[PDB]
Amino acid sequence: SEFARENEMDENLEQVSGIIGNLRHMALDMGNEIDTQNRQIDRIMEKADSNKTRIDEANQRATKML
Amino acid sequence: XXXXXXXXXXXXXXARENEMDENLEQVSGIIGNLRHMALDMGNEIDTQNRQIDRIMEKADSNKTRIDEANQ
Amino acid sequence: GGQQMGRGSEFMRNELEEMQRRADQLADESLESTRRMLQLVEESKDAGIRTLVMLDEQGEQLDRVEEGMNHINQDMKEAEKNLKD
Amino acid sequence: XXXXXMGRGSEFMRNELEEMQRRADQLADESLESTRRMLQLVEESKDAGIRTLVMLDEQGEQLDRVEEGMNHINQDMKEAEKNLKDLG
Amino acid sequence: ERGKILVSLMYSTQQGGLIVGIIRCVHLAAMDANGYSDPFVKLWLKPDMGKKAKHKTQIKKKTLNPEFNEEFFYDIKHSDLAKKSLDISVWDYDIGKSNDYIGGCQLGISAKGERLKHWYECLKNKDKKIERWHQLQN
Amino acid sequence: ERGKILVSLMYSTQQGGLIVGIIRCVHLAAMDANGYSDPFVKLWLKPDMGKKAKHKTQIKKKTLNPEFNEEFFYDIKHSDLAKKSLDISVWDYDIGKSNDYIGGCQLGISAKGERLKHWYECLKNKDKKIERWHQLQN
Amino acid sequence: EERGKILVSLMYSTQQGGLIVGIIRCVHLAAMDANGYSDPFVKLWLKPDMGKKAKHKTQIKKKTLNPEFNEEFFYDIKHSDLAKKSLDISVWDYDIGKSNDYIGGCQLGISAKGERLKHWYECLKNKDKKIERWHQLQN
Ligand SMILES: [Ca+2]
Ligand SMILES: [Ca+2]
Ligand SMILES: [Ca+2]
Ligand SMILES: [Ca+2]
Ligand SMILES: [Ca+2]
Ligand SMILES: [Ca+2]
Repeated sequence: SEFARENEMDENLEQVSGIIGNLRHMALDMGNEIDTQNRQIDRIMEKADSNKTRIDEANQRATKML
Repeated sequence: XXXXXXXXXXXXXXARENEMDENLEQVSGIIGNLRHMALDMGNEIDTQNRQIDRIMEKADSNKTRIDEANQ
Repeated sequence: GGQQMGRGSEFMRNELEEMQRRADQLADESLESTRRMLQLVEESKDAGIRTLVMLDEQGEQLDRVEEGMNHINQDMKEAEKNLKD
Repeated sequence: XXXXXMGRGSEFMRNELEEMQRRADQLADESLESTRRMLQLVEESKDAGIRTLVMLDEQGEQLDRVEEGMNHINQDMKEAEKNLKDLG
Repeated sequence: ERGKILVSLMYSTQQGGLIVGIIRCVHLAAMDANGYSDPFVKLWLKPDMGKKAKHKTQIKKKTLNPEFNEEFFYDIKHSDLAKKSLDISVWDYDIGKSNDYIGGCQLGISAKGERLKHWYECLKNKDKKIERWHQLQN
Repeated sequence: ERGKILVSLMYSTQQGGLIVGIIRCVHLAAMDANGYSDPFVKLWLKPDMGKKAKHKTQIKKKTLNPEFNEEFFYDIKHSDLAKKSLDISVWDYDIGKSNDYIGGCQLGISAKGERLKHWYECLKNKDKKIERWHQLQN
Repeated sequence: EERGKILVSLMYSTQQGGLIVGIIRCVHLAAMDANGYSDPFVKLWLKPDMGKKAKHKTQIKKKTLNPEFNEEFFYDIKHSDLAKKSLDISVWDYDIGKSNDYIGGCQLGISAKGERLKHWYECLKNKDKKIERWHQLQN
């Protein structure tokens, strides 16, 4: 008689197919965040190698007084 | 010594720039590891992204076998 | 004029007892399936949120480096222009 | 007679020379600090990337359980219908 | 002796349950003084059929070939009917006293012979009416 | 007889910290002989450093559905908020003896279910109140 | 240097389904007594808070600045669910007449940084593998 616990099945299946869709969204937006950071690292090394040359082309000195 | 002709001498300091070469070497090395992770982070996502689509097929197949069993 | 019932008495009791069990064992597995699917898909959602945190809290670290790289370019140029005479 | 190759040094007057000796250390100290500051920034981004890999591997191994669970459930639902039609 | 009863069992799918059919009895036991009896069939589903499982037929007068021809319904699934057992009893209705026990029969897994064969062929043959003759006794 | 508690979170950029709001509780567990309880809510942020990060509400008298409607503040940067968790505890204030433990709930990155989703939607939505319910456990 | 280092070995066995924390030996510990030595014992804490069975301690060594424990401990947890957790390793000097003196500590987990974080990383990557590394006590 009390088969109202069957509604739990359709309630779980509704959430299973729903959370799975959220997994699809989380994984896609996660890749967009990394692809943005991956193109940011390539932008950091250009500003990092520029600091290295600005140091080597400045830390070369023989103008000292004895 | 005294008043000879044509000579020189070593100041005679019997620096802190070996760090600059050491740090910049460690800086430029770790930046190479930042690309190493970022590329391997993307390969893992693409693996998991295709894995979700593979789960969605088996998730809908289990749903149909439940509906075709519970009438 | 074939034959009367032979070994049919105990056979029928096996076909009826299993029909009671096999019909309800299928319904019990349908209940365990939805529960097992929840305990796995939900736990994978929690792992995806913890990853979204450490990933988004990493992008702010790369922003501190990029903006930190430009802050060093200022102090390097300010030291070169100041070193003239 | 000597010929060198800024050039000064005869009578005591305005220095204007200690600066070029001090301004060189300022550029040198700010250069060492720059190499130190860049090392701190990239090292922290390295650890931050490691803290993200452990989360991707956590979600990856958890996705394996979801995929293996769908296969275990698929086999269990098949054994449910397989034993219902032969024994009944 | 003690009588024989004709019972028709059928599990209806569109109606959703078993259709028990009490048809006719032949040569029932004499439990009165006039030599005849006032019989009526009382079938009971004993395996924990909770609410109202005791269906009774209308009481026939002084008769020797009682033709009930009444059918009864039991709203139960085909799965849970296998673990069931139908007890069919025949009594003699008395005026101002308790009813005498004429005969009785049992159909189900606990039964055997023609009684188990009848309960088996109905669960195997759905939407089919299976009627057989059973012998009544204590 | 565990109950729920309404919690509202928001990161104020003007104030520069976290605004934890305890609104009310529903169907709290009774911890007094009179069937009711004297409930109040404690707050304790994860102490990554050493300082006083405690907050307590006022003590309602004889009620299982209190109505605090209070708010509390924690001066912590948004960047350093993900590395911490908030411990929400409900206690039954006793006068003589020590207080009893009714329910509890932790919100952080190490949490699970809605206890984690609530803490995440605040790290992604700044200057926006996020009020949701949470079930109290042991 | 300063307060010394500790040799810790981490391993996750899938046959057992839990982390195997190993405290091998310590070197150059801080002397917290008046006799010039110390009585060291390592305490392990792997939980953020309410832990029922998460406090593990080694045996107390007698008057030693370079102890050798050679012990292993087991934490029961789900299949590689130690990301959210962080192992806190502490070294103490046992005092009979007063409170124990704190020598040094160590933190292994996602909250860690540098050599301590990398040791926790390589433990979760390679399963059924024993990874050991030295760590400087405190900062
Ligand atoms: Ca009579
Ligand atoms: Ca009579
Ligand atoms: Ca009380
Ligand atoms: Ca009280
Ligand atoms: Ca001492
Ligand atoms: Ca001592």
